[PDB]
Amino acid sequence: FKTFGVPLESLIEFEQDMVPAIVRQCIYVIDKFGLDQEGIYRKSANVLDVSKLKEEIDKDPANISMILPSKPHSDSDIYLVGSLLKTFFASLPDSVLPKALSSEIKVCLQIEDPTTRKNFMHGLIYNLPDAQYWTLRALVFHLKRVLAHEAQNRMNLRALCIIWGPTIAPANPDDANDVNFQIMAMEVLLEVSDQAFEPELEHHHH
Repeated sequence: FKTFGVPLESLIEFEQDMVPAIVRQCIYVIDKFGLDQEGIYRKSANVLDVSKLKEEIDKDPANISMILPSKPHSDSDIYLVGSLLKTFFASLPDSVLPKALSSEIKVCLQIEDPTTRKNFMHGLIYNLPDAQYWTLRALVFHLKRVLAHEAQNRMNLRALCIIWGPTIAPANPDDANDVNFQIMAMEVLLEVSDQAFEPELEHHHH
């Protein structure tokens, strides 16, 4: 049972919440230990450390336990988990925003009116199948938390879209080398997330 390089659909049969265990785990680690870490996601962990952890998880899905930072934790273990999460999305056979949405994404990106643009993207998001919908929701909420902590992590919106856009969004169908298409798709996605996805549940009853 492999984790990386397989369709997102095939991973969520185990999960009642429809987000793969590896994605939940990595986000938990960065949420708890990494939101204030300078250069989180901008820092590329050692490719050999990403590979070792990747391969261990592919051998046994129970090895997502290894993603939790062993005590005492180090900066580089946290960087590693960020790079691992990015590699997960990059290794998916299809983009989490599917290639088939390219044309409708192109249409979306020409719309000058912001309200029209976000409602348009909402429609695209609402129509995603479950696996993509719930997984994209978890990742987008996480990335917005990262942005909320910019004063410490020094990640601006555009840097975050350079890092994540080519991983999440499909390429320009009319131009394979245009990096701005995926970057802009990522910005519109972040902008719309407040209205496109239901909020995470609130845990305070004191």
